[PDB]
Amino acid sequence: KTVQKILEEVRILEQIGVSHDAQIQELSEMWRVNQQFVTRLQQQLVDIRQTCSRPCQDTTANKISPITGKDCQQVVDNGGKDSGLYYIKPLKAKQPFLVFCEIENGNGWTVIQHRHDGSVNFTRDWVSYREGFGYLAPTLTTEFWLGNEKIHLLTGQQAYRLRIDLTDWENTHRYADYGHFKLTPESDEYRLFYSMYLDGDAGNAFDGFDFGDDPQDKFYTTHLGMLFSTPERDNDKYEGSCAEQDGSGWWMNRCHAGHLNGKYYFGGNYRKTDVEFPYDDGIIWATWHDRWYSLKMTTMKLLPMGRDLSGHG
Amino acid sequence: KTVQKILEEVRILEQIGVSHDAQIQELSEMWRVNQQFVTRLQQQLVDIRQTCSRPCQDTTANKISPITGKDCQQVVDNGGKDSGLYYIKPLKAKQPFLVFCEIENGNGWTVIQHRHDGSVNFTRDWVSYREGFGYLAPTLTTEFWLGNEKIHLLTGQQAYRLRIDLTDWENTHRYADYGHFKLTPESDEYRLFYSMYLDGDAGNAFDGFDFGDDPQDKFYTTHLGMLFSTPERDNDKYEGSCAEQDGSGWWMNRCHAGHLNGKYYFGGNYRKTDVEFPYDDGIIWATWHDRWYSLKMTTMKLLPMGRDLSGHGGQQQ
Amino acid sequence: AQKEIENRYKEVKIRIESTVAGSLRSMKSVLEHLRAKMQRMEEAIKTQKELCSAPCTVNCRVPVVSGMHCEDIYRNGGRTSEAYYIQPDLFSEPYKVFCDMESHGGGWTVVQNRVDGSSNFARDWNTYKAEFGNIAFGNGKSICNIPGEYWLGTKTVHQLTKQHTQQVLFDMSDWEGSSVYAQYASFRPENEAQGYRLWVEDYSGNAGNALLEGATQLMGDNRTMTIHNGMQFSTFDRDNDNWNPGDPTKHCSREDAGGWWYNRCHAANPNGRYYWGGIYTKEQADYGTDDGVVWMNWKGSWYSMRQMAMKLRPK
Amino acid sequence: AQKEIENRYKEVKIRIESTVAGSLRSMKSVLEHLRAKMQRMEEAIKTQKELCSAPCTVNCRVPVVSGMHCEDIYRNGGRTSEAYYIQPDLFSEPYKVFCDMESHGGGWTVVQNRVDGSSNFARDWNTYKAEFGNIAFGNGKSICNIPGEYWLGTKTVHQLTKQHTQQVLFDMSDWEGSSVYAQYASFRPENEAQGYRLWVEDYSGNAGNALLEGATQLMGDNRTMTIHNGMQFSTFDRDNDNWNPGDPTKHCSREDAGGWWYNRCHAANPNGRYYWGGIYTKEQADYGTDDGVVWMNWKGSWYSMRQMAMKLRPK
Amino acid sequence: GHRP
Amino acid sequence: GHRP
Amino acid sequence: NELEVRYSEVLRELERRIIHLQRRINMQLQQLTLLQHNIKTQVSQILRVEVDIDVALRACKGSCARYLEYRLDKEKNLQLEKAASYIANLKFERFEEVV
Amino acid sequence: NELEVRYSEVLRELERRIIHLQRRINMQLQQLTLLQHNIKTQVSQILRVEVDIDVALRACKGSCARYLEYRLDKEKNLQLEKAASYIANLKFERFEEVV
Ligand SMILES: *[C@@H]1O[C@H](CO)[C@@H](O[C@H]2O[C@H](CO)[C@@H](O)[C@H](O)[C@H]2NC(C)=O)[C@H](O)[C@H]1NC(C)=O
Ligand SMILES: CC(=O)N[C@@H]1[C@@H](O)[C@H](O)[C@@H](CO)O[C@@H]1O
Ligand SMILES: CC(=O)N[C@@H]1[C@@H](O)[C@H](O)[C@@H](CO)O[C@@H]1O
Ligand SMILES: CC(=O)N[C@@H]1[C@@H](O)[C@H](O)[C@@H](CO)O[C@@H]1O
Ligand SMILES: *[C@@H]1O[C@H](CO)[C@@H](O)[C@H](O)[C@H]1NC(C)=O
Ligand SMILES: OC[C@H]1O[C@H](O)[C@@H](O)[C@@H](O)[C@@H]1O
Ligand SMILES: [Ca+2]
Ligand SMILES: [Ca+2]
Ligand SMILES: [Ca+2]
Ligand SMILES: [Ca+2]
Repeated sequence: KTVQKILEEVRILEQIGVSHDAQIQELSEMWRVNQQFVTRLQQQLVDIRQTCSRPCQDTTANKISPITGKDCQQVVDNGGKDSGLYYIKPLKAKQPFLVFCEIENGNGWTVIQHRHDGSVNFTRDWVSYREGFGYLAPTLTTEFWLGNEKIHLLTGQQAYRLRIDLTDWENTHRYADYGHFKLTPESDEYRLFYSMYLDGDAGNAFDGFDFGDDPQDKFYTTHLGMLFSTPERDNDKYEGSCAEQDGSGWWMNRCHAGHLNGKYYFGGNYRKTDVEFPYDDGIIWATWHDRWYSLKMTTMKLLPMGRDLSGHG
Repeated sequence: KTVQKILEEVRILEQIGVSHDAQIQELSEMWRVNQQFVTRLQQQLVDIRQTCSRPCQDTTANKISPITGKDCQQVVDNGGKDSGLYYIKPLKAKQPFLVFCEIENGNGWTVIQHRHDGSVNFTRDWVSYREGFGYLAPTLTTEFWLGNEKIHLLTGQQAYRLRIDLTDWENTHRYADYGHFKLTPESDEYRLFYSMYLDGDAGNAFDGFDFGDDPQDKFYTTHLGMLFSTPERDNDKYEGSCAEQDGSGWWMNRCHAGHLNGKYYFGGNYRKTDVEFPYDDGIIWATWHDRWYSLKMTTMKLLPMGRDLSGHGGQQQ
Repeated sequence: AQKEIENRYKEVKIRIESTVAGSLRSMKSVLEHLRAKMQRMEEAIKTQKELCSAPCTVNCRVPVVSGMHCEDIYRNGGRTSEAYYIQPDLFSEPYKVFCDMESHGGGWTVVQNRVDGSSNFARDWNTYKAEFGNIAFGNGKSICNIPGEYWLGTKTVHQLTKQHTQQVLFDMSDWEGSSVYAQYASFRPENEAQGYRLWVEDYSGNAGNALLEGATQLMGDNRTMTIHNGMQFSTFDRDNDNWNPGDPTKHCSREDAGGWWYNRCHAANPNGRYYWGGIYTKEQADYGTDDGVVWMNWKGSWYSMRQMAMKLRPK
Repeated sequence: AQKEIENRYKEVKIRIESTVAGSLRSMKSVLEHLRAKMQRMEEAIKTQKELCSAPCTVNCRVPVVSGMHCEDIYRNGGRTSEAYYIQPDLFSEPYKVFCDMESHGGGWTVVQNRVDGSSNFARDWNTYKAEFGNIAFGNGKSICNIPGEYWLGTKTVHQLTKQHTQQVLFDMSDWEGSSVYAQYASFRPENEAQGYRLWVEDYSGNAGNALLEGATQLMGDNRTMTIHNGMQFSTFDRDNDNWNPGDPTKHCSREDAGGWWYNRCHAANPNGRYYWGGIYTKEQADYGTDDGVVWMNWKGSWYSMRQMAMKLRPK
Repeated sequence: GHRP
Repeated sequence: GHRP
Repeated sequence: NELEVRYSEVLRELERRIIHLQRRINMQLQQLTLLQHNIKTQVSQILRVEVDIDVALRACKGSCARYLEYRLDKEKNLQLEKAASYIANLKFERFEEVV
Repeated sequence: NELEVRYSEVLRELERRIIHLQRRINMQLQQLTLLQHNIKTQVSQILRVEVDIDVALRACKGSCARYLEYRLDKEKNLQLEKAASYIANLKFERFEEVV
């Protein structure tokens, strides 16, 4: 009972000390594996850290061709094959600019304006209209106004044929053409000018359109010769500001027969329902729809007068 | 340390046990030895039982001769050589008796009385004096009185010469003789009788002795013919009892001139100093010493008258 | 005989259990616990590794309006803050840059910008000179008005100020809805040959003149050695700091994780590690230093801004 | 286990220290004591043996007075008690006998007498017939008045009573100053041819009619078988008792150590072993019987008289 | 003492 | 952060 | 002197087996004192990578097609650290052992 | 059992040594019992003999020239003889003594 346990207890601590010495070997192995783990993980860091150093690719910027020219045509004349963004430098242009070139059967249509989904507020000031605003992209599904100054430089460089492509909500595409299109320098505001309506199944809304509401409709809506006006700069032939009424710079006369910078009303055609007041600001082109039918798409492209079926009559 | 002690303890308990196994043997040895001791004593017991079964030897009785006779003389005549005790059977004697025989130059002196050291009270009654008393032995150094009846039978058988041997304290031995000595039968008391004073350098105290105190001394002290008297039987010729006065049976007359049965006074001679009264009881024999000188030794022997002396008478012309 | 063995057993029974037994608990718990922390980490890295099979891309459109500076863009109608194209040098192509048209009057050309650790700033000298990062991300439509993390190249910045001195403005925001400024009326760095040495002037704002005053919370020479003004740019692989010019061990850029006008290190440290949540500890820092988007003059050394940016403007 | 041992060992140290070393010790003492007892005895024997080189002797004189009986001696002046010579038969020599002249009127011829174990009484038939022992010892002077131990021969006793019937008288004394008597008015034994058969008559005294009444302390046949009257003399070598006349194992004389008128043994047993001090036990008796100078009617069976004697007288 |  |  | 020394052996050869078993239980202490500090460092190293990886992955938001995201917290780690760090009781021992 | 073997067997080596002390004690009480019955019948014999001798020696007074006198003594021996026998604790005899 005395030295009886004094021999057995030994068997215990002399035993526990082997179980106590079994877990120690068990830990050093568990810890050793961890040192490995931490290392195999200290490298994965050095790896992922490198793989994640590269920035994103600016695809849009990656689709801006290196080709150039006086305008989009010269661009095609220099290798331009597909429609997209390119830098062009008109003659007196001091700094080449980005523009969207539309390339057809070998033609460099240099886009001036485009309407697409009323996502760009076109109610901008003068300086804003002369500098440009809106967005350019690789597909022309963005809205913008290149800029009055550029447009001036571009057009006063050669003889350009302006084309207007309108599109209704039923998705119909008609067009209008104007030769020798151009704008006078900011000196004389940015007056509109062209030789004549060259052709088009969209109707000459520029020379004017009769409405029957007054005696001088075709005169009250003739854009030819009209200066450029914007919300804060009335240059129209109307006591008030047609620019401020419709809220969007444009060549205003006794207002308009063709307004492509008007407010973008979604759906078929906006109306004067519940007459809050007249105002037919919307994107219209009389000769193809009442002044109460804002168009879905719009584009004003320029092409050197010296091109196409010029000799085919 | 118990676990360690429960051991030493056992180392010890083993050592002990073993010794106990030795001590146990030491006891069996001890027992066997003893059991042998008991045997040895068993034997000694039977041995001693035997050795101590015999009785003392009665030497005195062993010195009593087988020889006999009418008297001590016949005894000598039958082989008796040395002086001692013998049985003798006088004629009319109905039962032989023991007596001390003194044997000289071929003579059988048969002793009747003897005084030796006053160790035997002689103041005895009649029957006591007729039967006898005192002690006998192989040497005659014992006192006694054979017996009046025997003495009678013995003396009336033949003619006997009585001899008296006295001895003083200076150790002198004189003697007196009387012929035909005898005593009458108890019928006539035990009267004294003899023919005459045969001889002797001791003096005839029997026929009487003059004292000068009275006119008839030799008559007042003549024993011849005197009857026997004892303290309780006055047969003397005296108003009183000379027997009772001296206190000892004897042939009293007007008392005595010769009294051998008197009181035994040690030392030279007794006296009447500081006169308490007369009384001269002592052992005296006037004709050889004042009645106030008790003798040291005494003996009254008998011998057949038909014996003694010599002669040489030649023819002559 | 009954004590020592069954007495020292009442203490040898203290090691084995009461002590040495309750230890192999955490000992074994921690280790299996760590094998977990690492099990779910080797997963994270191996997962994103996958998701990175394809790089990211910004397909956003491009503003028609443009100019030399962003200021120029503002003057031209660009009034929204978003990615624009500018061309300050006519002999150099136009480049995308993020314009801040709202803060302090707009016209601010963002030269550096932190806002989520979306870009690594621990880049070499060549990289910091050329530029790196994303100017902006697609807002969903296709207008890049969501600023990203980038460092318009130092060389561009240099040319920007060489053409004509600029004014810089630092906009930082903590992880708690607070925001401070710090602009210098004059900003200009010398050419590369001179390590693009920084040169600012005239502080003002509420963040703290960290550039030419050093971290005010430091005293004496300690303070002065955190002044960035007049310092040279230093990077991962190019020590130009004022810290033991001979000892290559004393590299303010190695520790502090960014290319910056380190001077015996710093008071301000945009371009540093983007710690999440603001506070971080010396224990977490890769080199135990105060690396991180620091601006001591405002939150001290151990707080990483949630937003930090450098902006340039002319006059 | 341990205590299992502490138990076993416990109960052993006991036995070994007590139960054994105890018996062991107080045994070597008894054995040792016994030995010394034997030596004291062996020496006491060697001493007596040595002093028996020469027999004893009585040189005492002989009384002049004599007669047939002691009674006769008394009538002749023999008045002192001492050794005398008598001659009851004129055709037989006179023999020494001890006369008691003092007790009950004197004239008593002692025929048997105990007073010190000075004589062996375990004697054969021839010896008891002839006589044995010492009549008397020298008183110092030369007078044999100191009675000794003896048995005047039975044959003499017989002749004594044949001549003319006697009266017997037993005088006994205990070892305590007390003394009783027991005499029968008529005593007479038949001749040898008849085993000297005893014949007493008319008890009286204070010792107890042991002879013709047996030991009164016995009842029924037990009593009657201790009556000596009419019995025959039996000795060491001659069984004539009334105890199993055929079985030689039933010998009242062998056990009881004396020649006596044993009848299926006894009530009275003078002639028996002379035990010193009176009391003796069955354990001491040579045959476990009541041998010894017994007179049951007075002191029972286990007490040996200090003095016992048989005396005869005529009328 | 008697006997058995 | 400055340096020692 | 029989079982006496035989027993006196099973004691000295048990007075050592205890001092021997003391060694092990003292050796496992030095070991556990280390295993304790190693876990103290590994636990530190692991936390470092934890944050480096955190900072790194965030770099991918601006570099990969799809952006992950990463967690971070737990004190059950900043506690079980100081726990296993203080159980340094793997230092106890005995000075009497010495001759 | 490295160190349980010796011990426990040295323990079953004590009993093999103590349980014998038993078989030994038993023998000791075998002899002690018999030695008891002998003292029993020697104290009796010697006693008888002594009286037989006291009785005989006394006989010599009337047989030998010189007589001494044997003197008995104490019965104190009968007391002692009594323990020696009465103390019969000797019977005692266990059983597990055997196998
Ligand atoms: C189109 O842009 C104009 C801003 O140029 C927005 O109109 C603000 O301008 C109105 C026109 O002058 C004013 O009447 C408002 O006071 C002014 N509002 C504010 C808050 O400044 C107009 O909302 C824009 N249209 C759309 C569809 O966004
Ligand atoms: C009744 C009686 O007195 N007779 C006795 C008896 O008592 C005794 O037990 C026996 C012993 O031997 O002797 C006699 O038989
Ligand atoms: C002990 C007792 O007093 N009884 C006695 C017995 O001893 C004896 O043996 C028997 C006669 O044979 O008589 C009685 O039975
Ligand atoms: C001015 C000064 O006291 N020097 C500081 C010191 O306080 C600080 O502890 C040390 C560690 O960062 O840096 C500097 O040496
Ligand atoms: C002598 O004997 C008688 C008896 O007969 C007695 O009276 C007297 O006392 C005796 N004398 C002495 C001295 O004993
Ligand atoms: O120089 C003094 C010295 O004091 C302590 O030991 C620590 O703070 C060191 O870092 C410091 O260098
Ligand atoms: Ca007007
Ligand atoms: Ca007279
Ligand atoms: Ca340095
Ligand atoms: Ca018989």
